[PDB]
Amino acid sequence: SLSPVLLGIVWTFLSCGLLLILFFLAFTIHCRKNRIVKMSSPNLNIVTLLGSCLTYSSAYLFGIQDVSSMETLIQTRLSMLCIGTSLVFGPILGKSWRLYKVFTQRVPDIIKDLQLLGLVAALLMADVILLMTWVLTDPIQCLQILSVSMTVTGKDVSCTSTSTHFCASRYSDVWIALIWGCKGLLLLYGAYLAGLTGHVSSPPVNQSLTIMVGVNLLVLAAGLLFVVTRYLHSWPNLVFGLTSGGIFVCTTTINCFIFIPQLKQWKAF
Amino acid sequence: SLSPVLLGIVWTFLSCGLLLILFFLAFTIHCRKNRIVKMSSPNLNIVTLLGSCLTYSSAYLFGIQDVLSMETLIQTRLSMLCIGTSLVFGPILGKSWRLYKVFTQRVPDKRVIIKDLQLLGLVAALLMADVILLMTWVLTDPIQCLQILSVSMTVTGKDVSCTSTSTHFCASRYSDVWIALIWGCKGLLLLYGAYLAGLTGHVSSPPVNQSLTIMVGVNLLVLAAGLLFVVTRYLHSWPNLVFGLTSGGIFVCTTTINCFIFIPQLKQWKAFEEENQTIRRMAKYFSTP
Ligand SMILES: CCCCCC/C=C/CCCCCCCC(=O)OC[C@H](COP(=O)([O-])OCC[N+](C)(C)C)OC(=O)CCCCCCCCCCCCCCCCC
Ligand SMILES: CCCCCC/C=C/CCCCCCCC(=O)OC[C@H](COP(=O)([O-])OCC[N+](C)(C)C)OC(=O)CCCCCCCCCCCCCCCCC
Repeated sequence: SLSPVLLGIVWTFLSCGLLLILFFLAFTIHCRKNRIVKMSSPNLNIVTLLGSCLTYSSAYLFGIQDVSSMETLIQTRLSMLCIGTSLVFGPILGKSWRLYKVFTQRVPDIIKDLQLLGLVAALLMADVILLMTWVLTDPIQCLQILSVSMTVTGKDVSCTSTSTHFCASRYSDVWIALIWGCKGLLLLYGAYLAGLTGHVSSPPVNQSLTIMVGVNLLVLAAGLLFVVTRYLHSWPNLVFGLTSGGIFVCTTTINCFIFIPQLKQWKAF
Repeated sequence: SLSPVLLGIVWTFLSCGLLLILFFLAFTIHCRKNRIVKMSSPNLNIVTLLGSCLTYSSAYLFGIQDVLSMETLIQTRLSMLCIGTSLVFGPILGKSWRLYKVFTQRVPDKRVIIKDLQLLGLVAALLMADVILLMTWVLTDPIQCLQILSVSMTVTGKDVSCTSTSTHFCASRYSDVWIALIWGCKGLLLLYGAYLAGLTGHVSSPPVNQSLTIMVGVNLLVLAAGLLFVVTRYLHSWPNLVFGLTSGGIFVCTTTINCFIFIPQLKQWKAFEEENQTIRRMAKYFSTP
């Protein structure tokens, strides 16, 4: 039910994004000893690229329908998106935290990359258990619902026969609210760390505009995509295109604000 | 309908909170010319307290059941919740923005003139966004109280079952659109508030600096909003639980915000009242990172 032209346009855009991701990964894995790239924690950024490619793969996985294994498909793509945005937004807050600590606590007077990776791993483990409880307690079982409903609002009586087919959990709002809440608290502390590391250093090493535009875009994208997924599900081309577009714009935007200053500073050196 | 003991304890707690708010209002009006209250923004504290009493009245109206036009009662409780939240979280952000501009514009001459009328204008713009969103919600898709009886014959992967579900809910037809809109606008506002709390993290003493109150309030706001949305959506067979949880969440959030705003002012009011020999008595209030 998906038009081939829309599918091709989306796949080409996501392939261009993935090629840019691979180019960034090669740049940050080759120029490790360069002063500019080493100043911006090159070993942490590999986690960001892995999260970015995971999100792009999930955006691809939104592009297939029509298989009784749709449930596994939706669970894999949603869990992949969750783990991907977790891995994207981990190291940015970690770098901001380390920059704040070396700016503040060094004045009265050192954090290694392993400590920030441990914080990132704890955050991923939280995401893993929060997804495991969802996939174990109530699955995303697809059911064919046929029902007749009588509408009596107190002034008129009418009857409606609805045959609605959808794929959703028994209590989907609990899981979306809890994942929303955990990610929102994370983005709130990220905005706090962005404020703390405000006008502290150069944008190649100071991640303040990057995290702010990423948090704002993540909030607006999540709201818009949840709205267009819940209500206008009878517009499958629109839902697929908007979901893939939101994921592509977000992932590319954060990755570009992370790595464009690095390449700009490397061009002059 | 609702249990009388829970209604009594909720009303008692909200009355105690409202009397606390009126006491803070009396202190702000009385000692407005005290040096540390003047170094805070008492006029903006008036707006914060007005939002606080609006959301306390919202929590009061959450208990009004089996009386009405209940569809209008839902509108008039949620609208005043949203307006009160705007009026509470506006002036704090304005004060933090003034602190950031005062302490990070260290240029000779060119002194910053940010009068209180500018910040009341910013709060008015935020409230204008609030009222246009609420007007669109009440005009396009109003909440209607509808009772529907229905039967559903669902089929699973291998089994067929039939359920006769009859329910009565009073909710919008496009409810999640309005929830996403208003929670999203509030979310952008509170994320910019977290940014301002970060920027002004070590800018002054806790009487003037509002980093901790912004961070605590924003975390409690997200937690309360998520929990109350879930328990309102999925627990209609437990009216006492949802009423108590909503009232307690509103009371806890508003009381912690107002206590965080006003308790250090009351603590440090004495130290800048009688002697006031030099401005060296307020040296931590001129601090910087
Ligand atoms: C770093 C760049 C990444 C940014 C990308 C952010 C965009 C996310 C949009 C994708 C999610 C939309 C999918 C809608 C749910 C769905 O598929 O339906 C199945 C169902 C919801 O069904 P439903 O409600 O959509 O339709 C049924 C309607 N009915 C009335 C019948 C119930 O989902 C669930 O079962 C619950 C599981 C939750 C999955 C976790 C969400 C993943 C989101 C990834 C972003 C994480 C961080 C953002 C959090 C907030 C940030 C502040
Ligand atoms: C400064 C401290 C303030 C603390 C207050 C924070 C707590 C807020 C709890 C709000 C409780 C909502 C009550 C739901 C009533 C209801 O059922 O209406 C029916 C509908 C939804 O119905 P329903 O889903 O709840 O039940 C019917 C179930 N059924 C499946 C059949 C639909 O709600 C709406 O339509 C609301 C439209 C939007 C109005 C916005 C309300 C204002 C919210 C508070 C101000 C914003 C502050 C929070 C933002 C923070 C962001 C993280």
